[PDB]
Amino acid sequence: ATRIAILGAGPSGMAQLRAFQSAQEKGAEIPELVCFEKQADWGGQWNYTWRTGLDENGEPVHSSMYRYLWSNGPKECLEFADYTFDEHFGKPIASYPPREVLWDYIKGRVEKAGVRKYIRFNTAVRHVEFNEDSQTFTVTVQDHTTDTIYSEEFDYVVCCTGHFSTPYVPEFEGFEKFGGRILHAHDFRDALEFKDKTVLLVGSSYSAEDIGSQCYKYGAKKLISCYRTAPMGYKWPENWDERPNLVRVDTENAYFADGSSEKVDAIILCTGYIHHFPFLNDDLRLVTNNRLWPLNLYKGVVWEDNPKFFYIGMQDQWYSFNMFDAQAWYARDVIMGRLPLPSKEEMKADSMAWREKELTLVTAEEMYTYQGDYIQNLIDMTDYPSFDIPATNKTFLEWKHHKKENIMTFRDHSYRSLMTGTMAPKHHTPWIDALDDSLEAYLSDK
Amino acid sequence: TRIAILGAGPSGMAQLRAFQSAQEKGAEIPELVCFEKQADWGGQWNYTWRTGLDENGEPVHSSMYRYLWSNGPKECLEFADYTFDEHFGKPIASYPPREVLWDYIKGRVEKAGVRKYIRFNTAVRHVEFNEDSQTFTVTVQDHTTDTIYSEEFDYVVCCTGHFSTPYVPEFEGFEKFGGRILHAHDFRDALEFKDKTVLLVGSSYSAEDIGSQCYKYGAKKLISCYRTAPMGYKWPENWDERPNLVRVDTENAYFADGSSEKVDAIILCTGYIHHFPFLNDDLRLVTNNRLWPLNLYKGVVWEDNPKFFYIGMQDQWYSFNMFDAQAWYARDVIMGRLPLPSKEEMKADSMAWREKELTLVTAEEMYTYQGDYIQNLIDMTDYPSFDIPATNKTFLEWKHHKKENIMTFRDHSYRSLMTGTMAPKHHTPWIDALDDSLEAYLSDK
Ligand SMILES: Cc1cc2nc3c(=O)[nH]c(=O)nc-3n(C[C@H](O)[C@H](O)[C@H](O)COP(=O)(O)OP(=O)(O)OC[C@H]3O[C@@H](n4cnc5c(N)ncnc54)[C@H](O)[C@@H]3O)c2cc1C
Repeated sequence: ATRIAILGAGPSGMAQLRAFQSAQEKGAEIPELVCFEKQADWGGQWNYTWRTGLDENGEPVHSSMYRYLWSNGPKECLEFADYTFDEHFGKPIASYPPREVLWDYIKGRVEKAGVRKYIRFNTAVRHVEFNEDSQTFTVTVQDHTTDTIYSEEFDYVVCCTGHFSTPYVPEFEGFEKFGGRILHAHDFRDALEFKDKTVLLVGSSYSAEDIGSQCYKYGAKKLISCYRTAPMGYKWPENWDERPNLVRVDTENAYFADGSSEKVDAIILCTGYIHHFPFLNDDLRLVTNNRLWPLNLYKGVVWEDNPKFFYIGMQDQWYSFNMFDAQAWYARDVIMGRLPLPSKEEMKADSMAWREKELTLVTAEEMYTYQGDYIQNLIDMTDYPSFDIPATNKTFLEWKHHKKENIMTFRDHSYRSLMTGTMAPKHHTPWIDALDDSLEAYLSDK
Repeated sequence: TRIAILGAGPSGMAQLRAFQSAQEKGAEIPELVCFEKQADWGGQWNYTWRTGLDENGEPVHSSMYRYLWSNGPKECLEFADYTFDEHFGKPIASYPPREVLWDYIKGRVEKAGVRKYIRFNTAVRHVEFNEDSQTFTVTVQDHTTDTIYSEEFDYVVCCTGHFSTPYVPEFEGFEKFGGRILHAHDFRDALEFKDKTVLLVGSSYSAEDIGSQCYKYGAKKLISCYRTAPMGYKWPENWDERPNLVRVDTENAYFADGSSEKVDAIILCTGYIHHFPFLNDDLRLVTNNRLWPLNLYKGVVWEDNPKFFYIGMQDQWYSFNMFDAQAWYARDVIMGRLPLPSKEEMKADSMAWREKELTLVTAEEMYTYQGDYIQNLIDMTDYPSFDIPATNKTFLEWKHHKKENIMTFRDHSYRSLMTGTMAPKHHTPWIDALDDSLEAYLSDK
């Protein structure tokens, strides 16, 4: 029988399992599946941990997610086309659910799919090697439950290990002398730790504004955002200052290209992440900056130097969960022989055409629309439930407008589901006052 | 032949120095390549502000923190081939700060001229033994070029340490605790805990000292809980000893006796695991931290593959002089100077050492054991013999001074066992010596 290795059981790994299960449910014969996951449970980023740095087994802590994290875009923009919010929750819910609520949702799909049986948890992928003599992959893993290292043979490999977990952490002059905490966004966990404190937020990557917003919400004395890029455009609260790039620090103070100086209690480097695959040699290893179109990926999924190796979710993310679905459905159909691949030259030429287009994008609206077009291209090739992508783009547009109107209240807005048409109700508590982040409090009418 | 040395900490440096000394005496030495993931040598001694993952996404290696001073008497770590009198040109106190000790460590290794063998910013990804060619393939990631390459080697000496990958147990309610939870490995600056109540869990390597640093730099209260036997130390007024932790909530810690207390931060001083992600089970050492790990002939030679070597993998009562003794021995085995017995005979010898290890109860017995182990290694090579029995006695003096007063043991002086020099009293008592710089230590203050 054909054997598939799925690396990671986050949203992308779960999507790959769901894809194969969906084909089987429709009556098709699917290959044997093995999914490796270093954590004790599925959900990837969405599986919260108090741990930072290295985990219970000495593996790098994967999740970058923090307490009180809520959906950053409308839930309506990440809804599964094959498993709606209506089906899972049985009632309408607001448009920006807390982490635990969205975790419950993504788990619900694969729980009902019955795919947990394919996953080996607490198992870290150590190496993937392609054997030219057999046309198969040797995947070496460390099972931390047995404390054993073993390897198995696989015909295809799908890498779903994410790219928002290995931090890019630049040093600034004086960091060794600084008296307060220095952490990366990746280590940020509890905004309460910074109550009545002055927090310096360095950079403009994914979590810069939200981490600042959490610190604000949970009672930080002052926030300072310093970054090299163009103004974020947002009207910050009274106790929140903006600065140009940080230059140096001392024992207590930060110094900027401004010439200005200020006392800071903690520094949070919101400087992003690197694509990091220590289990892969250079023949298979994706090397790219975070962007909408990394090269060497045919249809953004197929590794062009070895078309039996696949990557899911390695692009920067406006769309997320239903993008991973589109990708997983495509990867499944290629593996199952339903979508034969063109030549290596033909693959590269297609990938370059998408790259050329990527380089022309100049607005946020053009960016998510480009990703929408990419997803539309993927779903047209498979049996993934068709959904309204132009209407999803307009929801993103509305979300963008809401952030412009007020950066602290954008999460209080409601949107129409594009799968069911369900109009999300107003939440029972404004975001700024909703200090309890639990699933229980969110789903309760109070 | 070609040798791969994994890591350029004290152990990797010891292995390099072993070969260079053999060459200095007129012998023909194998080709040496040392792989080190950090930007410079020193291992633990290369302090960093960084925690968790480094600039390249590799686990941060050093566990060392600001204000760290020598653990025991410097006289007990003093190099058998390079004295403190040689390096500093003057007598200094018995417990030098990290920077001062590092100056001393780097002084010997710079003199040896072994830096040329080391490839820095380079992380070892995999080591695999090839049965067909009887050689090792070492796969490596050069972070300067961001390229992964492999090279062939005849022998491999693993010096990657065992105090860097933390054992981090979970307690009930950790998910909801409102304060910082960190491992000793993540501890950097005691000033972060000024005016705060700190809970220290466990009794591993840095438990006592981390609490002492927090105390010295202005922590409000300190609470210690552990599973091992109490030492009966005379802790300060704001230092509290409790039964072991069972539970936490949003801001309180709950203990076995039923008592509770508000805590601002929790530091898990719970030790480390032997973790070698670059090795498969054929070469991979599996052991708890102890004086005699199994499968290591003379504590060094991997018994399932005698061409693989481990340095410094034992628990460290002795440190630098042990790595030297081990490195000199590994060198002599690699060079064919010392023939190895059979696998069956190697394992029998290891069992005898293990059975002896299991009889040990007191600190004195454990020092003597490790001292005996080191003497055995030195007897087989040309490494200069040193006064082990008197070193044991100096260790026990230190232990006696810790029992007299845990906060002032660093103010005591001890006699050098290499030169006979009695260490002078430091110009500033430990509790008042807030500056940890080399400049402030060596000058008149
Ligand atoms: C702080 C933060 C907030 C975010 N907020 C949102 C949001 O609000 N809305 C949204 O749509 N998206 C958000 N995202 C984007 C996020 O990337 C996606 O939502 C989603 O989690 C991506 O899923 P994934 O499976 O591709 O990767 P991940 O979720 O990161 O999952 C990867 C999985 O692979 C496993 N793995 C990695 N290496 C190994 C190994 N060597 N061996 C075994 N297993 C391994 C990991 O344990 C993990 O389970 C956020 C991301 C971050 C970092």
